[PDB]
Amino acid sequence: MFKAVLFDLDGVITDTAEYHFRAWKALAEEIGINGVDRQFNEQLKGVSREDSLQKILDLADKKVSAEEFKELAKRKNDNYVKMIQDVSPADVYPGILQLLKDLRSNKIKIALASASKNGPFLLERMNLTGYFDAIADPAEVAASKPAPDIFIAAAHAVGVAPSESIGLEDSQAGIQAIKDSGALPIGVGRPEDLGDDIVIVPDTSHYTLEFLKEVWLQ
Ligand SMILES: O=P(O)(O)O[C@@H]1O[C@H](CO)[C@@H](O)[C@H](O)[C@H]1O
Ligand code: BEF
Ligand SMILES: [Mg+2]
Ligand code: NA
Ligand code: NA
Repeated sequence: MFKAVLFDLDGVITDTAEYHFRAWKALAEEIGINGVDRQFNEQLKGVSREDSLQKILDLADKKVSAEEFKELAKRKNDNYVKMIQDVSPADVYPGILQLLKDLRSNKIKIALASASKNGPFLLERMNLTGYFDAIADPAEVAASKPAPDIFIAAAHAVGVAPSESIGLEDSQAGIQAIKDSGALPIGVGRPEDLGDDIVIVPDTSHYTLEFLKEVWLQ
């Protein structure tokens, strides 16, 4: 049986992928880049703050100074952090709280494997911190998603091999990171976005311990 579940945060635990999208789009448009639409944003889900800004600048083949790059990333983060102040337990996605409870009852470790430096704050907003055995700090890894490092780190932090773990993700970059870690990915979203080569569920209510078992048994 699997011994850990490695949770992405944004778009898996709660709807904060939507807020990242809205904040990046606002930022892009301030600098005259209009290509950050929902389709493009699939390339930003699960990607670090700095890598995200760089992808936006590349979309338009735009160079900015190092000083401006720093200011832009800070501006978007400040906006995003204001947006999320009112996140509460009511914003936890369906099925997620009950999954955490069921995992703990079955002695399955729970680790966060988010690309976001805002992860700990969000878990606190949602009263979820006590469910997590570890949080892999995305600032500690040498390589961010789609590199597997964050998922490997999350597994190691709870004393479990990646190959005995399930990873839950909503993003192209994160699915690739899970694959390359050795963990088993179960995506949430559209196969049109995430691929037809892993198990994908349409919404998080499908993330039950019963289903994770159904999938692991195969
Ligand atoms: O700015 P943060 O909260 O540190 O982090 C990151 O930026 C990306 C922007 O695309 C999001 O998609 C990530 O999921 C979120 O971790
Ligand atoms: F979207 Be995850 F929190 F990197
Ligand atoms: Mg995500
Ligand atoms: Na449930
Ligand atoms: Na139950």
